[PDB]
Amino acid sequence: SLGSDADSAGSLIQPMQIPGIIMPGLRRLTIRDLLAQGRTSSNALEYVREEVFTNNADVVAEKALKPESDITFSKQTANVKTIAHWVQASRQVMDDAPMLQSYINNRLMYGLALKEEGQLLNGDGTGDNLEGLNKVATAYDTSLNATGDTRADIIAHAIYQVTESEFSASGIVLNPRDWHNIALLKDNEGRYIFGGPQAFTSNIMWGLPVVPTKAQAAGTFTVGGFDMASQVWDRMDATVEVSREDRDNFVKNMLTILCEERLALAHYRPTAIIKGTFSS
Amino acid sequence: SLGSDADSAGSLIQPMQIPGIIMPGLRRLTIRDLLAQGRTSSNALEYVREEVFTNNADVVAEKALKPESDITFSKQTANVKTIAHWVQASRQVMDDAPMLQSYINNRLMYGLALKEEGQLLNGDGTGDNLEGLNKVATAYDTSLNATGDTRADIIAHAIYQVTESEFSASGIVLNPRDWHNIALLKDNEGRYIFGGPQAFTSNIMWGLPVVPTKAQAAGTFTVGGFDMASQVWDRMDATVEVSREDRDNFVKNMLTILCEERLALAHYRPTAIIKGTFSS
Amino acid sequence: SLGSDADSAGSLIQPMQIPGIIMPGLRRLTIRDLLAQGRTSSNALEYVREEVFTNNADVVAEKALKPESDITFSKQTANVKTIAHWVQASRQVMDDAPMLQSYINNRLMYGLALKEEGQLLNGDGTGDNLEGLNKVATAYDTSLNATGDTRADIIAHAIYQVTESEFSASGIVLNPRDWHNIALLKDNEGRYIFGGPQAFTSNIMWGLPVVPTKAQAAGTFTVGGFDMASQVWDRMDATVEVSREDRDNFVKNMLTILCEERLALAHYRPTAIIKGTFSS
Amino acid sequence: SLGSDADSAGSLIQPMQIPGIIMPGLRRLTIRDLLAQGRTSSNALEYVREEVFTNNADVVAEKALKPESDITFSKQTANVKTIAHWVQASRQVMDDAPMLQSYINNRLMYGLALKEEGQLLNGDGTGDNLEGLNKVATAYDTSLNATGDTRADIIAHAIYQVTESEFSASGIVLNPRDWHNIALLKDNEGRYIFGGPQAFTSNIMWGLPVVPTKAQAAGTFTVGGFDMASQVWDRMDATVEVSREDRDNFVKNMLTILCEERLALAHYRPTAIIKGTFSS
Amino acid sequence: SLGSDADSAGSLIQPMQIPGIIMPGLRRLTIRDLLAQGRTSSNALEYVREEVFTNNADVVAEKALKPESDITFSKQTANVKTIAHWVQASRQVMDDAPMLQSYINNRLMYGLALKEEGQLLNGDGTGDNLEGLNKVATAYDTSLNATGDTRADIIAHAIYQVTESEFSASGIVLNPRDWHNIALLKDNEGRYIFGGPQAFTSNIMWGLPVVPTKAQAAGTFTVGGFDMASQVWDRMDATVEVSREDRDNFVKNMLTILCEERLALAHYRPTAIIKGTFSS
Amino acid sequence: SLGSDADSAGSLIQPMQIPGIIMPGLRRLTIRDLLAQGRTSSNALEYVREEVFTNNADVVAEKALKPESDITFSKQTANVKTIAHWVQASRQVMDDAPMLQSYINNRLMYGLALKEEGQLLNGDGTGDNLEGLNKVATAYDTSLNATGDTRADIIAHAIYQVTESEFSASGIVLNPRDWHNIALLKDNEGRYIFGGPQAFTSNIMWGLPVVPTKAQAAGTFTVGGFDMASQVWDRMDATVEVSREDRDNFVKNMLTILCEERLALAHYRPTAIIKGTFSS
Amino acid sequence: SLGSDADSAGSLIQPMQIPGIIMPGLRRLTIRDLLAQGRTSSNALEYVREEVFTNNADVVAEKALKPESDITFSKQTANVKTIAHWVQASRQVMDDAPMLQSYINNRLMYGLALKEEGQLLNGDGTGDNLEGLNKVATAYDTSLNATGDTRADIIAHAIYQVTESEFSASGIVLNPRDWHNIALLKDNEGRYIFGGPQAFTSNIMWGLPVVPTKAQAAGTFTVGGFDMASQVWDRMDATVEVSREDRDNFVKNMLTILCEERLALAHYRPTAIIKGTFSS
Repeated sequence: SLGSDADSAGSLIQPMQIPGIIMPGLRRLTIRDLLAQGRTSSNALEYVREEVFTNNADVVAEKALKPESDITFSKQTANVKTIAHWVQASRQVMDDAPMLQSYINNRLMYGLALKEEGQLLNGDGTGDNLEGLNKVATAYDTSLNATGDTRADIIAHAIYQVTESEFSASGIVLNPRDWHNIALLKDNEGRYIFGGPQAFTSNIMWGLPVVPTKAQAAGTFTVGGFDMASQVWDRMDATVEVSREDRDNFVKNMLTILCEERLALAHYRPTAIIKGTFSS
Repeated sequence: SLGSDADSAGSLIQPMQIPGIIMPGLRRLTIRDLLAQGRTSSNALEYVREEVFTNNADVVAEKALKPESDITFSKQTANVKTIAHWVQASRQVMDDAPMLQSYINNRLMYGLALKEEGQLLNGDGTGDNLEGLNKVATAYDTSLNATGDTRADIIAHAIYQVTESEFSASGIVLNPRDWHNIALLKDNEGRYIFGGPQAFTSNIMWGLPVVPTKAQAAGTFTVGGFDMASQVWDRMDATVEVSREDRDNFVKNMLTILCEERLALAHYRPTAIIKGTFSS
Repeated sequence: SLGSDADSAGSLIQPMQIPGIIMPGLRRLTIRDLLAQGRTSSNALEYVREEVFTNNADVVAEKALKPESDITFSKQTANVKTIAHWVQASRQVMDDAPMLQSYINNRLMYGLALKEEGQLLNGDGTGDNLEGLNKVATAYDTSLNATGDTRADIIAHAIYQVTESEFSASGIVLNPRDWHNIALLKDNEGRYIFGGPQAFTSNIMWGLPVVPTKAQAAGTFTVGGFDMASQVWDRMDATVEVSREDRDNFVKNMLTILCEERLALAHYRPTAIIKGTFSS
Repeated sequence: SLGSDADSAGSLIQPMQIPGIIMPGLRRLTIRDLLAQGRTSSNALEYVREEVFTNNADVVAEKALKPESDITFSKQTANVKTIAHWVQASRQVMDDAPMLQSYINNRLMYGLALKEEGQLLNGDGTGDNLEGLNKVATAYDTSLNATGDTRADIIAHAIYQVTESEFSASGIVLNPRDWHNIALLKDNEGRYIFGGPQAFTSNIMWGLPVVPTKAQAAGTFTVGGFDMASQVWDRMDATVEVSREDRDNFVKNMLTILCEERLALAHYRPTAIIKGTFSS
Repeated sequence: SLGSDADSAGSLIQPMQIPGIIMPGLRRLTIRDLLAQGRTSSNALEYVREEVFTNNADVVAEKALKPESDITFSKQTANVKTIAHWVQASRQVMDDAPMLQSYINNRLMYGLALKEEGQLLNGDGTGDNLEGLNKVATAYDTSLNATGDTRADIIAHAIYQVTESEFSASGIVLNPRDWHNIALLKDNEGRYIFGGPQAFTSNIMWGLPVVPTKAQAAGTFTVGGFDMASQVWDRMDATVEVSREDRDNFVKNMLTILCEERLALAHYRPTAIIKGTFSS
Repeated sequence: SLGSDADSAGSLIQPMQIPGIIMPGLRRLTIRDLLAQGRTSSNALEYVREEVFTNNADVVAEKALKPESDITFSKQTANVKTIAHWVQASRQVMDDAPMLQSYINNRLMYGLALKEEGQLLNGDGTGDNLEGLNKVATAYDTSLNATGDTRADIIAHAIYQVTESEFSASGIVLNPRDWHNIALLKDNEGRYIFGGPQAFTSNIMWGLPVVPTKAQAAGTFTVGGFDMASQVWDRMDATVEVSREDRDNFVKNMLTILCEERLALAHYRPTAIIKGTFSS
Repeated sequence: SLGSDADSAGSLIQPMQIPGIIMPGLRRLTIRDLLAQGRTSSNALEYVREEVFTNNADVVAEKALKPESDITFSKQTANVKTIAHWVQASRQVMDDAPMLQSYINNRLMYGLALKEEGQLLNGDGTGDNLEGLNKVATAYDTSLNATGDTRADIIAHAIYQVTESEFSASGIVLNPRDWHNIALLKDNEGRYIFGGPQAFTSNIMWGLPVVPTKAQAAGTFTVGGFDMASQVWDRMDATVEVSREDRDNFVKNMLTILCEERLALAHYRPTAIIKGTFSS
């Protein structure tokens, strides 16, 4: 028996080396992928919506006057904004460690997109910040909560609230921590509602997929029909430029690495998104 | 590694653009699909039912006069009512925002059908309105409720009360919220009667399908043999027409978009439908 | 987006009309199907049972006198009865509504077969009534019950009592409502013995099929080896004839629709049928 | 949509009547099929067993007289017996009811076969009777029972006792009642050890088939390696004959119907069968 | 229906008779099939083991002395022993009972193989006895037990101890009685860990198969990597010979039947086998 | 019956021979295959990482001073060490037992790789030892534990702590014993969290695979995204050489078998690995 | 003169032998001969009796309303019984005397016919007995007797009493002794009431036939309209059969000669039959 074991022949086999050094854990991006995408070449977008189906169809006697029914504009603007950050590094460093620039690029790129998510989800609405899902969204109906509901019951309640818009939800966006505490949810007997110790249940709650992003604030939840409520409009892709003469660089032996991007977040159907807060 | 991060290869990929400037949640229609569907070309339907088999068969003494039995009857008329509504729009608005028209169409269409459901289920009966399932239905028998029954037990009792009329139940029409509370029903141990935390149980209770529409008033439940109890008779399919000369219009630079439909709801066997209320 | 809803092109689509108008809940017939069936051309049946094959076969010595045997014991009589009813209808009504006849038939045919079930199960022996399963039945053995048996436990004991006859139980004839309150039977911990809340357990208890007929009195249960214990003898198949001359019909423009049949229920092995009462 | 209801065409369908009048519950014969079967044509069988391989092989000192061994032994005789019974019936009854003839056959037949089971299992062993599994069997070992064993725990111990013989058990012969009460065994949680409410567990305990026969006295159990511990020897298959002239008969307008069979039950290894009592 | 049970035509059918009288339960041989087998034509076997690959490879400073390694050690001898027994029967018996010949063979064969298994497992090591698994085996490590371990927990600890020899375990050899007590192991709630009343769990514990042989002393357990720790060396396959002239045989009309076999049991890696005692 | 006992047909069956004279359980290697591999040809590796992206981007008022950000950096070194051992065997042994050499090689190889794993995981990081996963790793956050968490809960928390780095966990490295004691984890009812007695649960906890290596000291647990947090750099594949003239061999008829290897363990992202202790 | 008396050719003629004994046997009518006779292939008879025919036919003036009439029954059952007896005779005797069997046949039949008459008249109507003429009869009307009138006068009165049934009297059934006396009845002077010895007829009184049977209890008399009011139904004509193997016959050289007959008797009008007692 001549095997690939250590104490056999394994020694004759050389592990394949993977070029270069790798970097901390890279957060997996999401929010963006939940939305509809498309690009533009303008500084802003304009779409138009109707500003109620009154269905009185009913039973009518003979010779009688039948019922009258009815059906029910405003222009909405969505602006493009700019996201970016830059790094200043010495001319020395940069020349002495070649691959350093290559790295700083990949890093600013990511870092940018990271903060990009930030806006798309928790977009303040103040000054320039984008109007993000969580702001636009119609507030959760505290009314639905009932004496003795699990956090899961709420997400459920929320999935419903979306129905009052007349569209179905497409996903649940909880904070990774909250998601965990929900999965390890137990019954009065001490059994796991989602999964006996063997393995964590999948990322599916109430028929919908679950997106656990750190982007989502701890203790805050978002449910909606993303793929049909908002759309991200890219004006300018993420890019990186470098300047030797920026400000007082030439005279300080300094470089400036810049990374920017231009977006626009549109919100067609707000009624299709809901922001809530576990109250415990 | 060649990744999708911005600082890597992400750039090579174009986000997909979602047309439009931000439609609300579109409610899923039902009820109508539970009923038998026919089609007519009259302004009313007439059918005949026995008001009645009076079976007096019994035992008879010798030399005695035997019992007289009888079979019937009454004629029932089902009128064809008309449901519709219209919208008026500026000649200008319509010209300046092209897609606005096709949008208004799809909305009146839906709106119509939405109020249509409204009749079919909770059809008032007043003058011109239709008479709907919930009105025609026979009341739930409070006597079947037993000390300590789960809401589930009730719907069960209900499915039975349909049997007392001698017909098979077809489905259960609960309110989305009520349905939820029923699913998360537990046993004295803490276990889920319908489905452990892994996934919500399917929409099937006591062997019958479960239709959860917001149409069904919160706290109210309807069980019956729909596919055989009532029937919907279509006279004229829902349609959309547009007039630029309608009265004022021409001289006011206005358009009128109209949407109408012609139905008739017939209720053959009311004993086959049941409406009740959970006592909370 | 050119869709199928109202707002779009739905209007162009014509719902298919189901010709005809829809009848109340039709009960599912049984019992009769649990019994052996046969023909006859008499007004009563006479059968013989051992209390007779007198089988004296045995062991015989050499030159010895062999044993004598015989074949026939009790003689039992089962009379043939007559079930029927008629409906008198107008000649005009019958010609003005083509399918009214076809309907009246399936309606009498049914009603007849319905009271037929009635006899077969809860017979009587009184004059013209048939002697049915529940009358012939052997009393349930109260000695089998034990401190703390559930209803189920009883039907179980019952399925056993049928063994003493040395025949296999065939099915369990409970009352629809009892079956229900049996399935929802829980344990000391509160979870459902038959089906949890997922879905109703099938109609199968202790390995045998369960027959729930409203015919079976509430609170009464019948277990037995039906396919072996009794047999239904048909003298005249349920039929329907019509007379335009009956009485003063010819001269009043009336029709008489008659529906009758001639049965006879024989009970060979009563030890094979058990009747009992749930003491709540 | 016309079907087999009483409302549609299920009227044109007349049930098929099963020829002739009925038969009580016919029990399932079993004990026999557990045993080894074979035919003969003799007064009795003789077989030889060791009382005896006397193996004295052992350790031997140097230059000493080695051990003497032997192979045999005793001759065991197993006699053939005769089982039968007859029934006499009047020439009239027989001529008046044509099928009474064939019925008395099927009954004497079954009846014979029934008492056959009787011997095979609980055979007295006295006088002319047969020695049955239960008589020959080695008694259960009370010492195996432990504080708080279930009835199941016992049959388990029983299956082991069969190992002390050095052969594998073949099946478990319990009383229908005892079986039932075992199958419904629960845990301190209220769960069903053999099968949750959905279906009765199959007739298999501790890896062996289970035969529930009324033949087995209530409260008594039999576990053994039937398939090769005992063997049934058939000399004459069950037969039915009829005499018109037996003694009186001709002159008394009588018939004699006889049914006999010839067996022989051999018990090769008794240490292979166990008979015990659930003491509670 | 014309069936082949008792009451119907069953009688026309004659069971087939198996000629001759029959055997006690036959234990199922096992321990042999666990070890590696091989042929030989010697008086004994010799093998060499390290007490050794002394590998000192290491890290070495510059211009420093490399480390010296070596390969080997001890010589181990395994002797070939002889197992057998004979039986003598009369010439007459043997000629008068045909099948006695073959029967006696199969018995001596099995018998031999039985005591063979005996050596393999509990081989004394004394004088002529073989040296078996349980003797060589390294003692269980009492330090692995922990307050409140089930018997199962121990066998687990056991399987691990095998790993401290850097080898995988092959199976678990328990006593049929102990195996039983382990399967019926319960939790603090009263539920069965492997069991659950429906049926006994399979013969698999902690990922390894379980061999339940009576050969294993009650209360003693053996876990190891058999297929790689010891080997059985067959010098002479079990054989049966017969002699008519053996000593004063010819002159006594006697026969002598002999059965012998030649084995050798080698134990390569003892650290791969473990023997323990449940202490309670 | 024709069985395979001794005295039947067992004789026709030839036992399979295990070639050779008596290998112990061969341990399964792992730790290595979890890391990224690549080869080098130097005595050390140098890589550079950010010590820190201090991102201060924020919202800025009109005509107000903007925020200054920075990016770091540190040069990290990783030396390559040497692992090896040797064995010394007699010229005679080696010549008299041909296959001995082959065996010794496969053994040194294995033994080497065994200790190799030892470094990769628990690498002291001290003198000449490698810096192992466990030394580099960031300590488990004791603050995540909550009143009444099971060991399982902890690894769960741990799997989370990896997220704070922004990378996904790759697997869980527990000690074989600890893994066991986790699987047999019970709830407050005594039920098995991972798997009822039927069968052991798969080696998957919280969605991640589980690696049970004896290398991991009992009581210690490691979780991280190995596949890209560290990388193994091979300088010299494990090899085996032989010298006849080493030291004073030639003059002692001795041989020296040497087995060495050259490694280097690089640790890019420590924040992606976590070490902790169960405090029971 | 060739004549047919002894002395001439009378010898040429052989008397015809009456085949069968009814040998003794009086020449008289039988209670049978008086009744109506029929045949049936059944176990019993189901006839109907009239219990009212209101005939208002009359003369009618023209232009005048004519008279209305009306017609109005009871169901009766009459079982078939069996009369028989047998004789055991020597096979030798039966072969040696040929004429002997011929006699025994006729004689056994004659004897049967006597007891037949017995049942037909004094038939108990009880268990196996027939329902005879006397059991049904309406009692004689004492109110018809006149001051001092002969036994004759009474029978005459009875003949009248019949009339009130609407049937004519058919015959008289007296006891032999009684009839003998009634015949020799004289007046106060000596003239015979009947007819002098001149032209004496036979069994004919009051123009009716007379059956003188020892069956008719002394002092009792039966008069009715036999030829129509009641009739005998034969199921099996008197028959003789012989058995050579009857029970222990074959082995004793014996023959068994059986003679049976089976009939039934129905009475359509009791009021047409009258029984009374001579008060003297």
